[PDB]
Amino acid sequence: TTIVGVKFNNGVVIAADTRSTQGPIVADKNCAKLHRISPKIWCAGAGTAADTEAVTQLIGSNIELHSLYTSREPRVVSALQMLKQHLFKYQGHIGAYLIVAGVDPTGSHLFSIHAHGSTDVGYYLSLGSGSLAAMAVLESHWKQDLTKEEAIKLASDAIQAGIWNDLGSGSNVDVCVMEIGKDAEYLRNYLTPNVREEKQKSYKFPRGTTAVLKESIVNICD
Amino acid sequence: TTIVGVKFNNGVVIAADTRSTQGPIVADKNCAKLHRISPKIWCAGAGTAADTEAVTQLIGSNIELHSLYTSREPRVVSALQMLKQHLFKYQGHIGAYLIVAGVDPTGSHLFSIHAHGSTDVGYYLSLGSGSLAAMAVLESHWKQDLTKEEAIKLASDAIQAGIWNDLGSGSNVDVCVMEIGKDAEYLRNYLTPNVREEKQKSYKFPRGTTAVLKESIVNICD
Amino acid sequence: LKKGEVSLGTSIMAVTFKDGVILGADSRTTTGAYIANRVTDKLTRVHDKIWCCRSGSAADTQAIADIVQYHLELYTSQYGTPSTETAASVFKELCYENKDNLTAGIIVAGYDDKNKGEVYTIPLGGSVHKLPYAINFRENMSKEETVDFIKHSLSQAIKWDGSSGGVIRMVVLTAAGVERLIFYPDEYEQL
Amino acid sequence: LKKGEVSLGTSIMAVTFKDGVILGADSRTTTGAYIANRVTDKLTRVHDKIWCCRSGSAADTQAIADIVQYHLELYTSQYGTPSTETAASVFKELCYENKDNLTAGIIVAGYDDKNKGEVYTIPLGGSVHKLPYAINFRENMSKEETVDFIKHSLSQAIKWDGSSGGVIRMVVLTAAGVERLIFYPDEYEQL
Amino acid sequence: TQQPIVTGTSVISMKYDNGVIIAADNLGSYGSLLRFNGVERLIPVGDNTVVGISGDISDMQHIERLLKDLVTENAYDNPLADAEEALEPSYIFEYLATVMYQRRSKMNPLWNAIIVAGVQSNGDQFLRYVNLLGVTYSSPTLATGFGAHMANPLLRKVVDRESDIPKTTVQVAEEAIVNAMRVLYYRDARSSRNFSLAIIDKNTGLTFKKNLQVENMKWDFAKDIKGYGTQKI
Amino acid sequence: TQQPIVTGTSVISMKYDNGVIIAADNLGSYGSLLRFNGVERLIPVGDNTVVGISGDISDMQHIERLLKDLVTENAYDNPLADAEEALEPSYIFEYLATVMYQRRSKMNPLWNAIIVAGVQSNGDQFLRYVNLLGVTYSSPTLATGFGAHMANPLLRKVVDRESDIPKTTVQVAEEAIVNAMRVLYYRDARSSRNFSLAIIDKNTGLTFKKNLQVENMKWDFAKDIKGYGTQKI
Amino acid sequence: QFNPYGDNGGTILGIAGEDFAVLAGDTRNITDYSINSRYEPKVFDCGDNIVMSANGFAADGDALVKRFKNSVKWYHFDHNDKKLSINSAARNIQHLLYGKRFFPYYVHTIIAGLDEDGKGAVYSFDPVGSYEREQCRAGGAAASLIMPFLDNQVNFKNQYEPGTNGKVKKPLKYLSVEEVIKLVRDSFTSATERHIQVGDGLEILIVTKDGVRKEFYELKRD
Amino acid sequence: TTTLAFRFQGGIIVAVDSRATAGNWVASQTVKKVIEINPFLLGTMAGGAADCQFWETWLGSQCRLHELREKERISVAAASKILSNLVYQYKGAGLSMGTMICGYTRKEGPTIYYVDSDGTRLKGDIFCVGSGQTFAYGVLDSNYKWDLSVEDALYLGKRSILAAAHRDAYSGGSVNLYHVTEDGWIYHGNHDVGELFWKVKEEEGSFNNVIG
Amino acid sequence: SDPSSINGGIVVAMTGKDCVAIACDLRLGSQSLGVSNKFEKIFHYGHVFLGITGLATDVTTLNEMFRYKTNLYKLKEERAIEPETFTQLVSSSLYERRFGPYFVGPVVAGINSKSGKPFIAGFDLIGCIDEAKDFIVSGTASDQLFGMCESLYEPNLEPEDLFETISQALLNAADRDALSGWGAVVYIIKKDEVVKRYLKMRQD
Ligand SMILES: [Cl-]
Ligand SMILES: [Cl-]
Ligand SMILES: [Mg+2]
Ligand SMILES: [Mg+2]
Ligand SMILES: [Mg+2]
Ligand SMILES: [Mg+2]
Ligand SMILES: [Mg+2]
Repeated sequence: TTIVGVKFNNGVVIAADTRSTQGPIVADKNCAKLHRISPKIWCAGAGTAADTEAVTQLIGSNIELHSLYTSREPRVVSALQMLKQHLFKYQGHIGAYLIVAGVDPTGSHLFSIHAHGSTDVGYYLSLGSGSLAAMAVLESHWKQDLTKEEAIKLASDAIQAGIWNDLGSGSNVDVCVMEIGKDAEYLRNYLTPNVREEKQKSYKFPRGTTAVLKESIVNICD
Repeated sequence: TTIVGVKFNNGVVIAADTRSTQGPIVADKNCAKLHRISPKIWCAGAGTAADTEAVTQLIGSNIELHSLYTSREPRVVSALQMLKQHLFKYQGHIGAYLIVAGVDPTGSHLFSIHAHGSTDVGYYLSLGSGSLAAMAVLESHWKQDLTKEEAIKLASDAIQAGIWNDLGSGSNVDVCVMEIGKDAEYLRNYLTPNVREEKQKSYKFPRGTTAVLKESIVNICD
Repeated sequence: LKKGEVSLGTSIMAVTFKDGVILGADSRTTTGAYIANRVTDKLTRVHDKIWCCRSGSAADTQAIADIVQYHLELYTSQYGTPSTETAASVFKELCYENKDNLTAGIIVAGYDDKNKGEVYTIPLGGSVHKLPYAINFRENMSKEETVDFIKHSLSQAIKWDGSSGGVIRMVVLTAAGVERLIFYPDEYEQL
Repeated sequence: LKKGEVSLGTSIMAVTFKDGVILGADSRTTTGAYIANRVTDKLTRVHDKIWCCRSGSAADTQAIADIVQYHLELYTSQYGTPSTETAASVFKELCYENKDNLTAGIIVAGYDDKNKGEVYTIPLGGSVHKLPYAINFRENMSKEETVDFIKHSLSQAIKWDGSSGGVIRMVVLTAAGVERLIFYPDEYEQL
Repeated sequence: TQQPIVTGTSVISMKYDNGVIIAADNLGSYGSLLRFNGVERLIPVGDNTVVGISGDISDMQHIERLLKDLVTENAYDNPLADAEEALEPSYIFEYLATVMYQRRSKMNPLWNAIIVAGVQSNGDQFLRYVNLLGVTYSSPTLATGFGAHMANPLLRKVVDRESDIPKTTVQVAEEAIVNAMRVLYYRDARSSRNFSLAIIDKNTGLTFKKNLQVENMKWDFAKDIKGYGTQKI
Repeated sequence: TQQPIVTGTSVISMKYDNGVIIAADNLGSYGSLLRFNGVERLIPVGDNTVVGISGDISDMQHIERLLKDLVTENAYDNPLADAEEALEPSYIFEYLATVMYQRRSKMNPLWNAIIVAGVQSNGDQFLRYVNLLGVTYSSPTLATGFGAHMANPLLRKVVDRESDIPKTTVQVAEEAIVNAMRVLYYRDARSSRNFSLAIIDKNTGLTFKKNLQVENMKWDFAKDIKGYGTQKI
Repeated sequence: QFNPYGDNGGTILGIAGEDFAVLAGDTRNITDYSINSRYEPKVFDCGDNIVMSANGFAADGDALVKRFKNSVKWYHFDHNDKKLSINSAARNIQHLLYGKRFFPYYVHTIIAGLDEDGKGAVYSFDPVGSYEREQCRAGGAAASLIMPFLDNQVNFKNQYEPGTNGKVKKPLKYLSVEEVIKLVRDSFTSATERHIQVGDGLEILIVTKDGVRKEFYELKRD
Repeated sequence: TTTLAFRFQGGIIVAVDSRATAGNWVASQTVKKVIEINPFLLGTMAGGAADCQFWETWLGSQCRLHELREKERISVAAASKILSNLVYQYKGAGLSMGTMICGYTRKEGPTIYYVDSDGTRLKGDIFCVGSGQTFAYGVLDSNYKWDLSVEDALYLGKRSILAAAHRDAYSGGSVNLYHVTEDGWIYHGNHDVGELFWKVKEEEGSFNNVIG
Repeated sequence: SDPSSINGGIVVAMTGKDCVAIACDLRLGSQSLGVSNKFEKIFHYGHVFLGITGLATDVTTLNEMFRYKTNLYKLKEERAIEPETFTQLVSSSLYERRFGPYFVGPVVAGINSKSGKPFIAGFDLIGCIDEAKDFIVSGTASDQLFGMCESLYEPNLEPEDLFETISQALLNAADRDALSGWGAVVYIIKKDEVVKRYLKMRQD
């Protein structure tokens, strides 16, 4: 996995790759690693896939209920705190490595959370097996006072670095842009630089190729 | 075991206890831990009893042959060097912890050797399980410019500290005094402060107590 | 210390001086030989004028510091502003009772108006030690001297320890208020 | 390091200065927490004006130093007085080829008339490093300054490390000859 | 189950004709590092008892609080808290010894070795040891850690048995203790020069001496020592 | 069987149109300690090859002597030792790669990762890697340790494949290398600011640059960072 | 890892007569090779003419004795000051010991007193509560040295009547309190010679219908 | 340790040795390895001494409570099952027990149950447990008949323990005999193995390998 | 899997007045199983007696070895070996295998044919000599023997008295050891006559 987060002028952007491994096997070639916690708070997750989804949905549920109770839009620090306290409680056994970002009435925020419950603040962050490839790019090209378009470029470039150079990362680039005063825009498959080439042959079988012993109609109705 | 060595005016003195353990069992109540390497070079040994005797006899043998070859009286540094090089070669597997002392044409010397092959120089030394009890005494009462009689007292006091306070040490005190220009005097059982008290009863059996099945004469002659 | 978890090294210090107390630290955070964060803030606020320096496990020290901040906020609501000694006690109580599961080395530093600048160190075991300073110091140094003392000291730690590096952050606690200071590599390296 | 064997600690140094070079060390030798020898001489002569500082295993460092002394005595008989660099090479050759079975950290220091004072350090791996000094120093210090530098440095090591203690021994290597110095606890502690 | 971090070394003590003496250095070590030099490991409870503690320092500070809280609790609804129903060394000991054994039986010990030294209401001397295992014993001389190996042998030359106690004065006892502390400084790698000493006398009461130093040491003979065997220079 | 003691970190390299570049910092680390700061880990062999070595420093110094002894031995009974029968990078590599595999096959490896960078007699660029296991590979960009994770991704943006080599100049290549070294200083805990860099060009020959420093770093943004989440001050 | 057990050494001995019973034990307390105390009693008067010793790990021995003493106290409260018979105490101690079957008291327990017919009784326990009444029993470190001697002298094992061709055994008979104390003293002086953990002093508690009497004897201090 | 118990025409014979060892050290030669649960029931000790003593004494208490409540002698089946169900609760904790619960009732006749600390409960005619069980089985198997007389049966049990006591290092001391009838058990004395061996050797002509 | 306690057995030696005695049990087993009741552990080479406890294969092997060495000693020296000399031979031979030792506990006993002095000695498995005036013990019941010998023994016993003392030391020690017993033999050794008696003991 390769996930990043980049702060810019009037907001924050996060990105991720779309490969899901199972050892050396690619289970999913186009999986969604960007999670919605609240409408304007999104989370990119690396590590144990079932854990990143389960923890982001649980906190997202509790955030929605909190938002209704308080009659206020949720804050990123609320998500951040609820997540780290949950992760810390399980002492790293919930293998969720997250990058949390969003906009709230306080402003635009970007954080990272490790499985053990440690949080970090930054203008640019990267997590996952391709975090070193991505951070190399970020440390080379990042600057203060980025624009929305500059930040999306930097982010997707950082993810690409992981796709190409890291075997645990691959396929496509997902992005989500959270700008202040605007609706958050989720860019699913923002880049698709790994399209499978045409096959040399069609392996469509002549009908009757397969040997059959029995046939029967299944009753799905009542 | 408790062994010590003390330097004085015109010579050196070493002492030792006489207990030989086998776990918590006392195998020998009056064993000799003072070894003769050459006539005027004596060695006190602690650790593995078979190793201290075997190593001191081997070096003593080679020292005797060397003395005959060179037409000279042996030196302590020669014994010291031959011992440490042998012990070092076996990497501590020969559990011999020694205090080497003697007089030669160069003067009076006192050294210690550890099983691993390290040597130390000193005016007062102690080795064995009772070395801490003994060194406590030596550090309390030792001074520069001791006399022969003061040194024997200090030495036997240091050994006593081990006899009483250390369970691995016991029984009697052996001493050997090596003075310059004199024959070395080996004082076997210099002190005997652990004499067994009279038994309350004689357990001498009435003759015929023991039941017997057969009797026969053994032929030891040709 | 758990395997692969984020470590905070150990280059932190707090020094008392004439006008109050100064906390100082580096900014490096590691996961093995990889620097996870090079601009970390190890100087954390538990109360208006009571701060701490964190070392060891980042997760553990954050969780504790958060709890302490909770206790001192609740203390203040009921019993008024707490003492630096009280803050150190709460830290200790947590670090001591949970010593089996934690790896946290904390230095607590604060400013009272009666007690002035105080420094308490809380090592791994969960013991507390009140000191004049913690990590040719003299008592009652000036602000400028104490800054140079912390600067020069941490500068050397960074020079020889790979677990340490980045910027040198410092927080000054006085009756005047709270002042944050920062010193970049080009400045401190060539000292 | 083999279990129970005699350890030499690690508080040793050699510093080059105007007139030559000075070796310095403590006198403590341990077996666990027990001080086996408190007046050890860790400064050993391998040649007239080539000495070494021993650290790690006492047995290992003694065996090596003895062998080196043998090689330099034989070298001198055939090829004349050897260089300090040559001495360091023989040490390294032994420490490197037998790195699996040894625990020896050695600092070699010597005085030539051409090369003047030289210092070579040989750590655990069996690598060699030529340096101006080894363990705020200035090149070409005076004898009195270099003594105070070693004295103050080892004094602190003894203060904070339990593997170090006793007296501070020093050997001065110059064209004048060889001078042995010693400094007792009452002097260096209250520095 | 624990492992000790910052530790305190030997605590030595002995009985004399009118009371007891106890001493311990002012050091808190950290493996091999001599980190904390202002550590008081002797804790007076009232004006008739002194508890000397070695081992883990954080567990020692816990025990300090227990004893302090014990004194407070004893004064509750007790008009004779400074007289007949005041705390005795034997009460304080049995409390700690109960705690130490309970903690080891829960497999969560207080990693300490404790010596309670004091004088009872009837003038009798009290000197008893308890450690992390809850093991207790009493003797004319008691010591922990290294003190057991190096100090006890020296102190037992003065008081080798019960009958030697009336013959031993405070001046002699204090001299043996101070000598023992010097020997431990020579030979214990985990010790310091600075130490504290306390005397509980049935006539003069509790005398507590801080900021003592080991002195009259022998180091001069070191200059004559050269090399490790053959070396002459 | 060994275990490395004093080590050297990343060695990074890349090909450009007329030659190769190689670089490595001047540090010898001891676990976590930055002990030796004057360590040269780039070793020129002749005027056409540079061997960059990471890993155990004592094993590196052994390899230095082998290469030095190789040059001497090649000059023996060789009138063309400074011309046709001079040492080539491909000769020097195959020698080391033979040694490294022999040592691992004897279960006594040289704990190193090596990159031989050079230019052949016919002008071709040479860049090949070998490590303690005897594993060899070649690529337009090569790096050891961290460099493999952080530098390669940056250098491959410049030369992503063989066809990009003629398009890459020395000025661009050197800039990528120097940038990569800064990134490693930011993110490798076992790295230093000081480093060495070498260029082997088929026209201008071997240029060896010592005492370089990482510069133009970004640290200013650190002042705006406060706490780890909620903290505002 | 924390080892909750230890070995405090020492050895105990219980012999039963016709109208009396003795329970003896050395007064030395040790850990490893050090001496903790030269006089630390471990044979106790528990009331109702019962004497008790729990030898092995002193902390467990002290706790067990303390609990049994308390068991005697509550037996009186609950049962109208009834006297606790030696057989009833034995069964009670079994339940105390077995109550910790899965975290035992590391002690060999012996009690002595008089049975309900006024005859001497000795009961020995294993660490978890198996018990048996006996005429003779040694326990602790030097039990292996002492016990075969008792078999020979108390129960007259292996001794046949002189002249009877080993057909007629030597007849069993009760010994006097004076003869028993001789065997105890000689048992302990012999054990002191060959066992390092045994020495310093010997305390014997004799039990008759008149009450409990004590006797102390010195032993070698090495 | 060697313990055997077998059913026959005249009831049950129970025979055990007396030795207890802690390693090579012989702690006791006078150990009671038959537990008198009550006047009608016996139990053998093998494995853990305390485990067998404690829980078979406890069993006697449960058997007494049964007959108080039900006004009828408890069956051997029911008595054995109370013990086996109890130790099964403790399975895994480390109890060590190998015992024969022996009794003679009207509805059952002479009955023996092997009960064991891993929960096993077997009814049978002949059982042998202990380090010397194999030696005892040999003598039993070759000489056992249902129509044995009480005199001959007692000797067979005695002789079988002797066979074990001789060969098995951890068996010896003395032999304890019991005969269990419908009206209760009868003790048939303690027999020192030392004296018994020589006696049997002479009278029987066995053990020719041994010089006497 | 402790070689010194697989087969089991014991040996004890005592001095008297112008006499020595040496005795052994007769058991050989394989842990709990008793295998032989005739396994004698005492051998003699001329007038020097050697008892060996421990691992039975090494007992047999060492006897064959010292028979070998003493037979050659006699051919070359033209005289039989003495106890003091033989003791050093045993120590030499054992330490020769210092890092691959024979698992034995030998005991030497005999009288010097020249001086008439009684001599006994014991060794550990690597040849540490334990010379003694009083008695020597070896085997699986060495602790037991130490307790019996230390209490029963008294100096200058006559042959007929020493017999009873050593016999009772052995028998009662062996009865508290599971791996010792099954028979016993006692050698009473005088300057120019030697009596060998088989004891009657319990066979369990
Ligand atoms: Cl942090
Ligand atoms: Cl040394
Ligand atoms: Mg990929
Ligand atoms: Mg020190
Ligand atoms: Mg003794
Ligand atoms: Mg048997
Ligand atoms: Mg037997």
